[PDB]
Amino acid sequence: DAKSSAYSSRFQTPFRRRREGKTDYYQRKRLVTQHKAKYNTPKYRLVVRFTNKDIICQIISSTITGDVVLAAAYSHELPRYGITHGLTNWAAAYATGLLIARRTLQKLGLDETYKGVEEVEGEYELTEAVEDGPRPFKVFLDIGLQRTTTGARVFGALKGASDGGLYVPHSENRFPGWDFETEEIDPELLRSYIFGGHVSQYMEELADDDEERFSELFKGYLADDIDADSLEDIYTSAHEAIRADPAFKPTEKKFTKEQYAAESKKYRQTKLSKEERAARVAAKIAALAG
Amino acid sequence: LLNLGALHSDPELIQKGVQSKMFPAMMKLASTEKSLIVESVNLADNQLKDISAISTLAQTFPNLKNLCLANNQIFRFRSLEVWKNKFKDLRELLMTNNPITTDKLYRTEMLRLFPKLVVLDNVIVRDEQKLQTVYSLPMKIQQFFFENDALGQSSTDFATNFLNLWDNNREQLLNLYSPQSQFSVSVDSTIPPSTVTDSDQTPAFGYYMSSSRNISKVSSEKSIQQRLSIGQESINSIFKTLPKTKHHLQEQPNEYSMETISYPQINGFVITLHGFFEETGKPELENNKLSKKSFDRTWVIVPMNNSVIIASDLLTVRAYSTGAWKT
Amino acid sequence: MVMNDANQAQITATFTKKILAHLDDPDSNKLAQFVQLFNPNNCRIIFNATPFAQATVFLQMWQNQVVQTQHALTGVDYHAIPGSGTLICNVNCKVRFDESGRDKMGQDATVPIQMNKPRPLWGPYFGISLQLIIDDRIFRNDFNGVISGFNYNMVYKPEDSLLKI
Amino acid sequence: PMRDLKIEKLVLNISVGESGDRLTRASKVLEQLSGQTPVQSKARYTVRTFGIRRNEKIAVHVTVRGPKAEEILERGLKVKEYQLRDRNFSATGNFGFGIDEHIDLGIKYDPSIGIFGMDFYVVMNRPGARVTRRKRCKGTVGNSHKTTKEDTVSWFKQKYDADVLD
Repeated sequence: DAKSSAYSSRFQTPFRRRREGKTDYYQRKRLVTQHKAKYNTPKYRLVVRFTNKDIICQIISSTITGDVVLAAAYSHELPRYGITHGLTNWAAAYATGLLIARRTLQKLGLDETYKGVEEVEGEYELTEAVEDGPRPFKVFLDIGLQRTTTGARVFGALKGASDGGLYVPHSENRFPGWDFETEEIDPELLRSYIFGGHVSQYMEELADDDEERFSELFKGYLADDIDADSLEDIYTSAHEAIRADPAFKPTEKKFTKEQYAAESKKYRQTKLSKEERAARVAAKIAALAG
Repeated sequence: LLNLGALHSDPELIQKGVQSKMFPAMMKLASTEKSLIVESVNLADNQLKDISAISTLAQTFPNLKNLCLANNQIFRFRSLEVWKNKFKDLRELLMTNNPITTDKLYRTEMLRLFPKLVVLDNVIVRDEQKLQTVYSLPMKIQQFFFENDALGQSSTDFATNFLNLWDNNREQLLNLYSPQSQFSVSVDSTIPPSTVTDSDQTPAFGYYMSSSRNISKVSSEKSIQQRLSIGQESINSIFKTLPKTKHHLQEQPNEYSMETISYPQINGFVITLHGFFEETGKPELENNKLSKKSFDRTWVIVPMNNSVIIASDLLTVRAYSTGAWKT
Repeated sequence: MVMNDANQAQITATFTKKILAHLDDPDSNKLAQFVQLFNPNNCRIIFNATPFAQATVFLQMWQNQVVQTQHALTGVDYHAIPGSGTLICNVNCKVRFDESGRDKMGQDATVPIQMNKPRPLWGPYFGISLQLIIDDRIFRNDFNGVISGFNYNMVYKPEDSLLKI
Repeated sequence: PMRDLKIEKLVLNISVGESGDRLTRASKVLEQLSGQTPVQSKARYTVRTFGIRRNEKIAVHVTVRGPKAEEILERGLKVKEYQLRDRNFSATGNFGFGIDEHIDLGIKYDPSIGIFGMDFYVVMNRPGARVTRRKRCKGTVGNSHKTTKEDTVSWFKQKYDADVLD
C-alpha cells in the first residue's frame, strides 16, 4: 500500500463534487459566469438529469452561498396527467420538458403570451419574441456529464421545453431524424418519436415475433390492456392535460417530520464518546498485559 | 515409401553443394508431386539434434505408417512435442543409440505421440488384434439398403420419381397428397466440424425460415401451429415456400443415399433418401437466395392397385458437404 | 381430418431429448430400456442403415461396442395423421465421437507388458437426420411400444473423427 | 448470489517479428477464428535488433466477449489438455497461455497461410464492475469483492475439471 508520509503530506485533494464525480467545473464556470455589466442579473439554466427510474428537470440560478431552484418537474408526476408506463423514454422526456415550461411560464406570468408551438409537427422553431410588450424568458440547457449523441433524450426534453414556450437556443442536428449524408431533417421521425412511435413499432414487431420476450418486456401493457395504437392518443391527452393544469401539488405526506425523524434515528446508529474510547483502550491494554 | 537417409554421403547430392530449408521445401515438393506415392520415411541419422527440418513432414505426409530413425543424436523431447495429432497414425518408431530413445519416457510418451500405433519398435505396445475393431468401426455402412432388394428397388424408383417431379413442377402437391397426408419442414442452423470437406459454413436459406415447423428452433406454440402443415392447401404452401431445386442425385447416385423399410401398422413402406438440392430458382412469394444445400425425404407411401399414396411428407434444409457413402 | 397443434411439436422435442438421454446412457444395464421404449412388439429399426430386426440385440451390441458422445439437436419435424396413429419427427443431430479407442466399458488399450478415468477425449462430429415415426398417443404420457420406424441416416462426417465408417 | 466469477474477456494476440505478408496472413487467421475483424498494432519505439522502427505494424489482436469466449477457451484447454502449472495465474486474478502450431484449432492445413502461434489471455471479474468503467460517479471495488488468485484457481479448477500442477 503506497501510504508514505511524504506522499500524503504533499497530496492535494480535488473538490468534493470532483472526487465523487458529479460536477464538470470547466463547463460549470463557462455556464455560470455572467457579463459584469449586467450586474445582478441571473443566468438561468435548465438542469435535466436521468436516473435509472426518473427524469429530473430544474430551473436553477446561482448565488454565492449556493444554488436556487425557481421551478422543478419530475417524470414520476406524470400519472396525474396520463402516462404510467415507460417513465424514462423519449416521449416522457418531451412531456416533462413541456410540463416544466408551462409551469415556469405560468409562475412568471407569460403563459398567456408565449403559448409555445401548439399543433406540433416536429419541425424546427425557436420561440420568437412579440413585436410589443416583453420578450421571452430565456434558459440555457445544462446536460452535465452525459455525451452528446444524435437521438438523445436530453435533446428530447429540449424540444419539449422549447415547444412548451421557453426560449432555449439550439440547433437541430442532434434531433433523431437528422441525416448526416444530406444535412437535413426528416420531421416524420420527430413526430413519431414525440408521440412514441418506436415503442409501438417494437411492440407490433415482437408481437409478430416470439411472445416470450414480449410477455417478459411489455407485460405491463398487457396487464393494463392498452393496445399499441393507443400510445399516440395517450401522448396527445397528456399534452392537453399538461397545458390545462400546469400547477404543482405536493405528495400529501404521512411521514411527518418528527415521526420520520424518530423512526429513522431509531433505525440508524450513532457515535461513541471519548470516555468510552479511553475505557476500551484501557481494556485493550489490560488484556494485552494479562 | 521414400527413403531420405544419408543424402550427405551421395555424390549426386554431395557435389551439388547445398539442407534444413531444402528438406522443409522438399516436403512441399513431395506434397505437390501427387503421383509418386510414398507412405513411410527412412531418414536415420539426419545430422540434427532437433527436428526442425522434419517438422512439416507430419503435415505434408499425412499417410505415415512407420519410421526407422536409429543411431539418432537427439537429447530432448520438445522437438518431437509438436507431433501430437500429427503423423499419429504411424505404427513404428525407433531412434535408438540416442539420448532421445534411451531415456525413461520412451514407453509412456511414445503411445501419446502415436496413439494409433499397432507396434512399438519390433514389439506390440497395444492390443493390435482388437484395435482394428475398437479404435475403428466394427462393421461397414450401407449407402443403400432396405428390408428387401425389391423393396429398395421400388423405394428408389418412387424416390427418384418424386424428386424429379418436385424438380420439374411441384404444383400437384394437392394431387400427390390426400386429405390426411400432411407434411413437415425444418432447417439445420448449426454445422459440424470446420475441417469437414466442402462443408457449408452456415445455412444460407433465409427465405424459408418463417414456415419451418421445427420444435426446438422456435419457442412458441401458435407460431409452429401456423408454420405447420394442414392438408393440400398448406401442403402446397410448404411446397412453394422454399426454393425450387433440381435434384443432384443423377450426378452422384452414390452420394444420393437412401435407406428404406416397411410400415406394419398400415401395410405401407417407408424410404429415407438424402441427396443435394441446388437451387438456381427460388420461391416467387415476395443472403436472400440459397447456397450449397442438401435435402432428405423420409416418405411413407402405402401402395394400392393404381399407385402409392404418401402419409408423411418431410423437408429438411441442411449444410452441404461430402456424404458418408464413399470410401 | 388432422390439424396443427403444439402437442406434436412438444412430443417431437421431448422424444428427441429422451432419445438423446437414452443414447448417452452408456451403461449396459439400460440397454433393455431402449427396446422397451421402442416398439418391442413389431417395428422397423435401421440404425446407420443396417439390416437390424430387433432393438434388443442392437442395443446389446451398442453397449458392448459403442461409447458415449454428445448430440446437438438443431431441427425437428412434426407430421401427424388421423385413423393411422402417425407422428413423424426428424432430429437433425450432430453426433460426436469418443476417443477412448474402445467401447463404453472403460477398457485399457495398452496390451499389458509388465482407476479414475481420463479426460473426456472427444472427436469430430457427424451430422445426421435421424427419423422417428411413432404413435401419437403420448399426449397424456403413453409411449409404450409406439415407435414403428427408426431410421438413422447421416449427411456428413468429418475426416478428423477417430472411428471410420 | 452476485459473486460468480464469470468470463469477462478472452484476448487472442499474434506477435510477428516481420512486417511482411505475415501480418495480413495472421489477420485473415484471426478473422476466420473469431467472428469479428481484428486490429493490427503499431510498434512503440525502435529497436534495430528486432529490426523494428516505430509507427509500423507488428502484431494483430482481437478481443472476444460472450459465449464464444468460453467456446474458444474450451478449445484452448483441449489443446493444453486441461493443465496449467501454478504460474500463468496473476495475483490480480487473470490467466493465460500460449499455443504453438495453431492447426489443431479447427484451422485447416492450407499452405497459402501455413503455421502460426497464438496467445490466449482470460480476464475475469464479478458483477458490479461497471463502477470502475462508467463516466459519472466512478469508484472502486471494495476489498472483499475483488477477484483474487485463490478464488480464480479454485473456481476454475472445480469447473472445467482441469488440473494445476506443482
